[PDB]
Amino acid sequence: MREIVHIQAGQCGNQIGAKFWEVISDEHGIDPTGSYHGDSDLQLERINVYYNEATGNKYVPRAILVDLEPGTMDSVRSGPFGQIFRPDNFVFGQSGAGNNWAKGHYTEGAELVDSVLDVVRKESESCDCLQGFQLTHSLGGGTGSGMGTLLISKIREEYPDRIMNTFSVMPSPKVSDTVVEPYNATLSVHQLVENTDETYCIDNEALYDICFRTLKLTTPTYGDLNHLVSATMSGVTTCLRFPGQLNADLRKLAVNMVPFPRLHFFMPGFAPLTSRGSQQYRALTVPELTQQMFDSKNMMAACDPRHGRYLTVAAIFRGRMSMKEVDEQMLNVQNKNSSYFVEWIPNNVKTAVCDIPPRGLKMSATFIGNSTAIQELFKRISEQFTAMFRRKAFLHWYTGEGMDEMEFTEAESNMNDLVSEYQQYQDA
Amino acid sequence: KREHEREVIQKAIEENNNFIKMAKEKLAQKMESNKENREAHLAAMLERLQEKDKHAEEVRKNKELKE
Ligand SMILES: Nc1nc2c(ncn2[C@@H]2O[C@H](COP(=O)(O)OP(=O)(O)O)[C@@H](O)[C@H]2O)c(=O)[nH]1
Ligand SMILES: [Mg+2]
Repeated sequence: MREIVHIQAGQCGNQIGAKFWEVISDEHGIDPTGSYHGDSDLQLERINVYYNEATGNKYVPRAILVDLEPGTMDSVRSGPFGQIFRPDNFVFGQSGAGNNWAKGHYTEGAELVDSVLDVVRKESESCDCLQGFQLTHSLGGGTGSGMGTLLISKIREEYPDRIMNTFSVMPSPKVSDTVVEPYNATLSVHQLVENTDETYCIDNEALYDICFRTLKLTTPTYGDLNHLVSATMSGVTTCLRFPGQLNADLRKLAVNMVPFPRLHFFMPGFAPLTSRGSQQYRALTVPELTQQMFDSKNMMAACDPRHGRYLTVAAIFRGRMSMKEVDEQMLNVQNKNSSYFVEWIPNNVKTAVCDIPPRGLKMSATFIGNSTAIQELFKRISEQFTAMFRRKAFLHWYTGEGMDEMEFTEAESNMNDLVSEYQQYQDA
Repeated sequence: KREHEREVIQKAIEENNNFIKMAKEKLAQKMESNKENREAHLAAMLERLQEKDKHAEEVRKNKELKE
């Protein structure tokens, strides 16, 4: 299986989504025209995973852009790689979702969703062998969160044997738009637990902290946060995009990473951590990459890895380096810290190497972990949800769109089940 | 799930229509009760003045029937 269909929803979804296509396009040698101007053949070998060929010979991203507002999509279209997207893959309403999950999922989103599925079907039909879908969205707003999870439900109904994966941005009070973000996040998680196969948890708390503590940026913008996201995203999709042995498609990644169907929320990690523009001149040694990629301070989800156990780990090393030194360092980490890797999944750490480094670095490592420490992320959202929900505060925004309190109670309970299910395996 | 989604949007339409309905009806009862009360307050004033003309007729009557 080859083709992945990419969907980006809402302001956050479309902003990280645009950056993703920007970064991977440069790696595959594709320019704003859709014209290849690269040297290596490794660049084109698996280009069909993400790109359509339309005679030119031009490469068109298999990408559908979705919003309930036109704003951020006009931003994308007049942005750097804006011309590359298929204009018919732009699907927008006018009325917005007002950071309201109920509007995205039930009222405004319901009005727009069929048009999105027409574009999904049109893209799915040109595929030799569709692998499945990736979605970029946030959980804190209304469109990416409410409408994004509506879309996932409808995509699963029409394609139940395909893999569904998400890059899901979790909200934090540190970088926050509205007080209702915990409501929107809890309702979205409930969906994600049932209808995705694999979810990369991108924690805005973590991205903020990395920017503040490590990159010495005193006031991080979304741009700074998204630079970390696009690097992580390029990293986690390396094995899908380039010639390679393991985690080479979406189903094989799921089979190695997900021991129990509900526990499919991954903590990504990246090394070296770099800020935008400002370059680093000294390449990292393989021992340094390996130490940094496993460091809590390189994690994109604000969870302490020492507070849990790793179920499974995938590690991707990028650049020209010694594969023998990689195996040794990877083996050294596990042997040194063996109590943090569950002993009932043997050889639960898999490593891949790709020759092509990302732009502006000679060496990089990407970490994908399924840790039971992710539970800290869900506990945090749960705490914020309950603080409001016990006084039913802000609920009228949701009941006004037809929702009952019961739906909140159920979504909370399911998220608490997920928490305690993680705790079960951290002690087994 | 699709049936649940249909029910939520229907609930929302129903409650919005109920609010419009009930606001339309409370306003119409208020405008009616008010028109009636204003009218009864005026009818009573006019009646009091009617009884003054009736008393003035009767007083002029009482004058002429004395010589
Ligand atoms: N990391 C990141 N988070 C974002 C960005 N834009 C918005 N957010 C976060 O996304 C959430 C709000 O959702 P947003 O995508 O703006 O609303 P939507 O358009 O209705 O889906 C909040 O948690 C914001 O902190 C972005 O560009 N990057
Ligand atoms: Mg927003």
